[PDB]
Formats: sequence, C-alpha cells, structure tokens
Amino acid sequence: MSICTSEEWQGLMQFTLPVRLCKEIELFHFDIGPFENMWPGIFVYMVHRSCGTSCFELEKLCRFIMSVKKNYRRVPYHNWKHAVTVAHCMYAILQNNHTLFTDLERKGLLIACLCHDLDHRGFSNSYLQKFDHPLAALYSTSTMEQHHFSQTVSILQLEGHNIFSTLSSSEYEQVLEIIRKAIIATDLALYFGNRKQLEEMYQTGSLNLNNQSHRDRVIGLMMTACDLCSVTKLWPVTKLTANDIYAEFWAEGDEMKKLGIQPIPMMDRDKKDEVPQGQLGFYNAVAIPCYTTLTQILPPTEPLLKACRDNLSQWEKVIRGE
Ligand SMILES: COc1ccc2nc(C)c3c(C)nc(-c4cnccc4C)n3c2n1
Ligand SMILES: [Cl-]
Ligand SMILES: [Mg+2]
Ligand SMILES: [Zn+2]
Repeated sequence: MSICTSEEWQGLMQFTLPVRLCKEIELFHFDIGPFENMWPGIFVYMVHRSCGTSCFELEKLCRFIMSVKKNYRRVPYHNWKHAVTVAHCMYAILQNNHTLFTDLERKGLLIACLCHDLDHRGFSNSYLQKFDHPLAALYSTSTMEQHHFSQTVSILQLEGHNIFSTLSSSEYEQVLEIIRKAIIATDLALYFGNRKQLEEMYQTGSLNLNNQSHRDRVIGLMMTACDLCSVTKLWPVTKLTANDIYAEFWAEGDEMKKLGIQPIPMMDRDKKDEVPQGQLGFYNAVAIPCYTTLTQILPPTEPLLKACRDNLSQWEKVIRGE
C-alpha cells in the first residue's frame, strides 16, 4: 500500500470549498471535471453534508482520502477521477432519498464508492480469469472487486486511517459488510441478475425495503447506477469519457495481441467503427434498464434516466450520420 504525505492530508484539512460549487454539487448532472485540485475536498464536503462534520475524525478522514488517491493507478479510465465521479453520484442519490438510508449506510456507501475501483490496472475480470496471474487464483469470482475491497481494508489498517474505529464493534462489522457488498455489486456480471430480481420484486409489489435481502439488492443497483453515471452527464463529457473507457479496452486487446490471443471487437482498436453501435447496445441493454428500474424504486432519481435517454439519442445521431 502507498501512503499519503503529511502535507497532502493537512492541505486537504485546510481546504475550503468555493461557495458557488455548493449549489451545483447537489445536482445529478454535476461534472467534477474542471476542478481537479478540489476533488478530495469535494468528497470531504459531501461526507460532511450527508453524515455530519463530527461523524468522522477530520484528521483520519483526510489521511484516508489522500491515501485512497495514491492507490488509484495512472490509467485512462478506472482512476481517481472515476472514483470521485461515482462518489458524487451516490451523494446525489442519497440527498434526494436521505431518510431511506441509515447514517451507517450513507457513511458506508460514500466510502465504498470512493474505494470501489482501488488499485485498478485497466484489465477486466475476463482477462485475469483466462490468463492467471495471481488474482483470479486468490479471487475465483468477481474478482477485481474482491481486490478493491481487500485494498479498502488495507488502507483502513494504516496508521490513523481507520475512520470507522469509533463505531461500536457491531456497527464496525455492519459498515464493512455494507461496503464489501456494495463494491462486489459493481461487478457488472452480477448487475443483470440483480436488476431482473428487482424488476420482478417491484412489478409484483413484493419489494420491501425493511427486507434486508431486498435492501442489499437496492444498494447494489445504486452502486451500478453510480458506476455508470458518465452516461448521465452532458454529451461532450459523456463522449470524452467513452474515449478513456475504450483506451483501456483497446490496451487489453493490445496485451492479448502481445500474447497471441484475438480479442473481441470492443477491445480491438482496429475496430473503432463499431464503437457507436456497441454504445447503443450498452445503453439499451444495460444503462437504460438500470436507471429505469432505479427510478421505479427511487423516484427522485428520474433526472439520471433522462440524461441517459438524451445520451442514447446522441449515440443514435452518431450512427445515422448526423
Ligand atoms: C464492460 O464493457 C463495457 C462496454 C461499454 C461500456 N460503455 C460505457 C459507457 C461504460 C461505462 C460508463 N462504464 C462501463 C464499464 C462497466 N463495467 C465495467 C467496466 C466498464 C468500463 N462501460 C462500458 N463497459
Ligand atoms: Cl496498492
Ligand atoms: Mg470496478
Ligand atoms: Zn467503477
């Protein structure tokens, strides 16, 4: 594990958020893009507004965040920027649904989101499961996500980083398990079953938020919605982020090329022409149904669906020549 320097977390401690951003941060469509130096402070802020200023010990929180940053890799997409973007979308969903979730869940989900892709290498579970490589060995299924949670706990175990130590022993294991499950949920492999179960649960009426199994499934879809939130930003942002996503995909093709394997079109840089069609298929089968089910369960999340609906309309334009 890599540790933050003294000036990094103390600098974050002294950081105050600009007043104009406070109003904008509340919105679903908010793009963190133009404020890089303010990303850790944006997270501090969201935690304080959601959970409280004294919830976490500030010194520990600031040490936690800056260290979390240093354990995100310098990769095109699954990087520190992605983590904050996912975290912010969670804050937005929470704020519009505040009382549905306990303080422990809100604390848990925000930290989980920031951590959910820790030490990502830009490679998929498929790549690691086919090659091996001592990560598919350690984690047979779902896989990078188990690594991300493992990484999260490893950071919490660094000197003065454990933001959760002041919780009761019961709450401490509660929050860790909330986080474990939330991070595991970001394995898109598990998303498809989860959304179908929830679709069934909502449609029949059987869905009950007091039901802990149902509750875990709701949080799971929330993690998926947040992980996908770049499909819900303004088209120029959405479009540019896709470039970072495929840059990773194509590199996973390149390494498969370097070791005598022929990758899928999605990961073949010699197949860029297929990208807009793959994006349409991704929205139609993944993003659209995700935000549709989430709006049915958490109605205040509708803006996320509409921004996705507009971004689909943009991808159809690319396809048709416009
Ligand atoms: C797993 O193939 C794909 C294929 C197309 C994708 N298009 C988008 C926009 C996207 C966003 C935001 N996020 C992810 C994602 C989700 N789960 C794991 C990895 C990624 C990059 N995708 C995509 N993923
Ligand atoms: Cl690491
Ligand atoms: Mg991930
Ligand atoms: Zn992610």
